[PDB]
Amino acid sequence: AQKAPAQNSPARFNGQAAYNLTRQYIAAAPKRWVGSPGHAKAEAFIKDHFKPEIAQGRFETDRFTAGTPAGLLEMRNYIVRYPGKKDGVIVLATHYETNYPLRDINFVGANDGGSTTALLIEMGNYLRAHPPQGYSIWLVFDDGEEAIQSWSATDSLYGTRHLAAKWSQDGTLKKIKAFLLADMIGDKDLNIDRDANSTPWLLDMLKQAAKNTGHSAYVFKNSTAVEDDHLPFAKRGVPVLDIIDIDYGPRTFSMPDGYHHTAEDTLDKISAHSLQIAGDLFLEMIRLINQRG
Ligand code: NA
Ligand SMILES: [Zn+2]
Repeated sequence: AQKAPAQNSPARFNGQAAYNLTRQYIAAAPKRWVGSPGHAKAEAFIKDHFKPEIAQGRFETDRFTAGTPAGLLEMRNYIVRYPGKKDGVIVLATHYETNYPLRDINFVGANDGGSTTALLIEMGNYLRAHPPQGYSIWLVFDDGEEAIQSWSATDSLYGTRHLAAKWSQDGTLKKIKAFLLADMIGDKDLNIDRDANSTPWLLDMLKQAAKNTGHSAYVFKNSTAVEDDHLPFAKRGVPVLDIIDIDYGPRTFSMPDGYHHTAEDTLDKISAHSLQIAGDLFLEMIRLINQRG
């Protein structure tokens, strides 16, 4: 006996739409540090792109007061739910704000936050049109990922430390099959680093997803270990994967970290081709996680 084979293939992710959304997000809210009017415009942009989910009761605002070196700061995570047909949740996440210490330069985070906020908005468009047939998919737009003063275990990851604690306390973490973080994947010169902090079965699955989507040339050139929004989940036993390109721009004596955290992180540094690859990988990861069961 056997299942009847499916006669239709899934719709493809729209990378050009994700690129256009990045341009629109940067136009609407170029500087987005916590507390600023630009941050509020960024939040309005996200909400304006999830009106159906808001009307359906599938959009959550998770507001909290963070203790930071700059004092008490209000932060807001946003969670958009696409319920599936079986119990269990795949979370896709991105940060959406820009660095507070960079508030007085023209830092707009086009790749760093912008491209992945757009990626997940486009994922919402995709999932609204093509509802998930396996696990639920939840989209997380997290606040306060970047250090308020200087990166450390206490000054970073405010939104995900809060969200991981909230979901631990209420039992939600038990349901998470995988937490998939998108970070800095609009880079015109794209290669996803192999993050040793990510869960091995998810790293192996991303290598398989790249094979399946014809994108092996873009995955795992460099091996490293990344401190990012997946750590508060990983430290509580949640399977995590950081789909990140941390090698952003040419490293030189004067720019030892390339375009990362400089005013050169602009829209001319990202491409629809890279966002297409990223979205293809995310959709294939969802299929493979569903298959793993
Ligand atoms: Na790169
Ligand atoms: Zn950053």
